[PDB]
Amino acid sequence: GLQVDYVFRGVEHAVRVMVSGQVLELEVEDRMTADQWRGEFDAGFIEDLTHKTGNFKQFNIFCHMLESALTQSSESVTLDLLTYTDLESLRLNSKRYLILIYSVEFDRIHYPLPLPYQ
Amino acid sequence: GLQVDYVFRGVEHAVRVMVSGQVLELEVEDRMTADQWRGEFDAGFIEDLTHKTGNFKQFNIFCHMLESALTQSSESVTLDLLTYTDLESLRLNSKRYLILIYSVEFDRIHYPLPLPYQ
Repeated sequence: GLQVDYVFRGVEHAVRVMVSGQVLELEVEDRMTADQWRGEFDAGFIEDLTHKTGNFKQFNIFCHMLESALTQSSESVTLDLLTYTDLESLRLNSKRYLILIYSVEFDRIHYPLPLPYQ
Repeated sequence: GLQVDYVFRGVEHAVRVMVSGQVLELEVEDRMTADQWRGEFDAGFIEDLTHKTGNFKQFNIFCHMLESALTQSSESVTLDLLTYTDLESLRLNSKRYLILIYSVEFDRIHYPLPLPYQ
């Protein structure tokens, strides 16, 4: 597995990704408050997601983009973490949405991954 | 209108593009033989085309990418001109297919524009 510290809106978070076969496991944790948001996504779900943005990606390609954003080893992919306030403005209430932002010359695509609160 | 000389497989061609409202006009000409291939595409057709590749583009964005490839002012878009031999291998007989090749970090997309022989 891969585990990195990543800063979302000033707050360092612990992020864990697990890719095993055709399923993607993701965990975001605020260590100070012990808050955790976790999501499980299979290849079918991911491809439905990327297709809906009009910028399709294979599941294995999406997972690599996700890792490249996390390790900050790629210039076109980045991460953000949105609350429920950010989404209803864009369109419990403890859910978070990890956004994979794909920025290239003629595209800016947002791939949203919903992470229920734990 | 825009008119540039562009080399396809070693042969310099004359290319003319005309964007007027929501229709795209394209002409490729071999001056030595006076051969011309011309295509007319409306915004609806272009968007059906880009959507089918899984990498959607708005009509006005597609036209700009097309011009950037022609003037060679962009690092992600390039052109090629395919005959009917190249396509049946990939899958009258005088038709040509202008391919807009979109190359970014996690995508390589081919947008094919069919140009009937004149």
